Amino acid sequence: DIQMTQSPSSLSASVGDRVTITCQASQDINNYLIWYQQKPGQAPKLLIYDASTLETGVPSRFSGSGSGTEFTFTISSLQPEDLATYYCQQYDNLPYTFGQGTKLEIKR
Amino acid sequence: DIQMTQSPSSLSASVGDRVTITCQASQDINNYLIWYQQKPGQAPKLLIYDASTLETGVPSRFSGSGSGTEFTFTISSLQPEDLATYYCQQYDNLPYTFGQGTKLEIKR
Repeated sequence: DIQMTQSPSSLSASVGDRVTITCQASQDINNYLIWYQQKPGQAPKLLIYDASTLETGVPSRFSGSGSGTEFTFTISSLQPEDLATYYCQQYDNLPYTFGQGTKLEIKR
Repeated sequence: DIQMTQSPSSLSASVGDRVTITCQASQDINNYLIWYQQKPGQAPKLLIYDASTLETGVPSRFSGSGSGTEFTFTISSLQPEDLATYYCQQYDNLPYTFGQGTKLEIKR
């Protein structure tokens, strides 16, 4: 099965700060990677898919770029509403796993 | 977009009590449905995939059956650690949505 390794374990960014998260798949999934934002209390929201493309409604602050194994998630500008746990999931091969490794916090 | 509707909105069951959940897809997904359980503290864990196929390490107490639009998830015997938020997600057509329409509670 494909492992979703997300790094770093946790990084904190203040409102206005730039965030870069990296998710690595165990096996290359071509480009089929999805990014979600997990807020405690609600289900995770699909934020980015196809390792690059933003879903309709997703702010331009988020950007994803990657392919196969390396996936880079970047928040160009942290906003208070963007505070959550982040993860990546691959839909190329079953079973599907969500990245368990990245927590986003706000500095200050 | 395929909207995943899980029902009922919330139900409580006691350890040993049966739980019947149903997830309905907006549009057919053949059988490409996955069930996850989100236990407080951890990321969503895949419990059942391809609608009816049990993940390795999943007791037969949990069962899922259905196709396309109607998917049924039944817990034959509620367990203490298996108290969680249940949801369903489809990977047939983007965007992929989680059907977060069900919250599980334990009676007593």
